[PDB]
Amino acid sequence: METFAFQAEIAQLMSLIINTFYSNKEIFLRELISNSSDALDKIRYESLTDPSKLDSGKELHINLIPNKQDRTLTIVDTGIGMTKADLINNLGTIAKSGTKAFMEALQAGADISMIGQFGVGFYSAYLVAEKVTVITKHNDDEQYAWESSAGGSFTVRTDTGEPMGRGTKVILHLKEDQTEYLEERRIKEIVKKHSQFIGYPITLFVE
Ligand SMILES: O=C1c2ccccc2-c2c1cccc2-c1nc2cnccc2[nH]1
Repeated sequence: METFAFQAEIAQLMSLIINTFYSNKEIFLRELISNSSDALDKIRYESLTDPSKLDSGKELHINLIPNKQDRTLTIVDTGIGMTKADLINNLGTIAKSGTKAFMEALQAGADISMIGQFGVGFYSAYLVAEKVTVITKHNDDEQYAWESSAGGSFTVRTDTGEPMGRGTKVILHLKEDQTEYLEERRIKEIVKKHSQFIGYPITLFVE
């Protein structure tokens, strides 16, 4: 396991998301489903030029998996996935520029719910999660786990868990007071409100 320091801007945004009083937390799910939809659009479009890009799995879908025992909500997609260079380097560049634009928009009066317009909607996960684990597999790299509890740090390691084929899993280790996001009725309500027109099947698993 390798440990990395967040740069100052994204660290400040993570603190803002964790510390600011903001009741409309449910938008995290819309943001993660939108990210999954974008990752699925990316592999689908690349497959139109190279169909062998789907040799790692033809199915293009999004699954929402609650686990009350573990207190986790997992968003799984079979999208393009992320390489190690995406996790450490490329997304660090995006996190910096998107945070600077979002902070400029917030100081002006924008709402936390607009985070996805700045390309950093992933970070809305910290509205509900004390820790986020991202398991990912891109066709051109190995399976990796990125993880952070906001210490000013994150970790990256090769993942020895169940092999994924291709795509990303975002595991939300929920805060103690955010267990409503494990309830079937609550998840169904949020998906219907914010994500009813996503162009991939969204399966809400139950227990
Ligand atoms: O979906 C996203 C996402 C969306 C937008 C920005 C970053 C991420 C992101 C994501 C998933 C896994 C890791 C990162 C990530 N944030 C970083 C911050 N500083 C250094 C490396 C980093 N890598």
